[PDB]
Parts: sequence; C-alpha cells; structure tokens
Amino acid sequence: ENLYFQHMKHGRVFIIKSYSEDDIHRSIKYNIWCSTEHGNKRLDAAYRSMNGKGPVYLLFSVNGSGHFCGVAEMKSAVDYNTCAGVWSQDKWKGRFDVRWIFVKDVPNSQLRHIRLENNENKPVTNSRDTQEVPLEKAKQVLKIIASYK
Ligand SMILES: Cn1c(=O)cc(C2CC2)[nH]c1=O
Ligand SMILES: [Cl-]
Repeated sequence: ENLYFQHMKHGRVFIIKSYSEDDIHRSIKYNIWCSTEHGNKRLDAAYRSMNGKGPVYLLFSVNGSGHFCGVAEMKSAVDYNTCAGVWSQDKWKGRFDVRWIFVKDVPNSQLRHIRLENNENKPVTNSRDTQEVPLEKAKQVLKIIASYK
C-alpha cells in the first residue's frame, strides 16, 4: 500500500491551464510561473495564508492536450512588477517562483473520474485555469499522477 498522500492535512492544490507548450518548457527550465491578474491574486492569497504550514501544489495541463504534464509547488509570493514579454505571448504581468516536482504526461482518462464538488461535480479534467481542488480530491489526483507509468 501507499498511504503517503492520504495523511497530509494542510495544503492547497490548484489546476494550472496553459495555452502554450513553450511556457511549460520555460517554467520547468527557470522554476517560475505567471497567471492572469485574477489567477495571480488567487494563488498569492492561498500562498500567503498558507504561511509555510503546508504546500501549494500546481497541477499543470496544456489546454486541448488531453493530459496533465506535471506537478509543481508554489515557492514564493507573486512579484507583480517584473520584466514584460518573457513568455510566448505578452499578456502577463508579474512572476512567482515554483519548484517542479513531477514532469510526466498523465492522460485525462486516468483522472476524468475524479469530480470536483466545488465546480458543479465536473471532472477535474474539465477545469479552467486556477480552479482550486478540494484537498481530499487532490490527494486522489496526486496518487494517480505518482502511480502512472
Ligand atoms: C494560460 N496561461 C498561458 O497560456 C501562459 C502563461 C505564462 C506566463 C506563464 N500563463 C497562463 O496563465
Ligand atoms: Cl478541502
């Protein structure tokens, strides 16, 4: 058995949906990310109120790809005044640090049966950018991602 993820009691988990495969590559290379203004505010509030008592996990998926591509942990608050245009499109203001934990394609078929009670019971695979995942469902997703081969 594997009862690791079943044990954590503090932590918050968010879906990250990227349109760009380049930006995923850049995120892995430099351990940084940026969301929309509204998404940045959501992640920043979750990070800051966590006050180091537990992780903020980011579950990454490219829009339309049919799979998740990996897992990262938030590693700083959001810096809103940084160099513009560093991503594939010039639509982003700011930067926060991440640490990629897992880089692996996990098909949506492995995850579509986990549904989010806070998003109308929709499959976790039908989420939008910075959709938050309830911790009990997040533990289930993390275990499937870790166990996929
Ligand atoms: C939806 N989406 C993208 O497609 C690309 C980015 C990059 C700045 C990191 N962020 C984002 O939220
Ligand atoms: Cl929860």
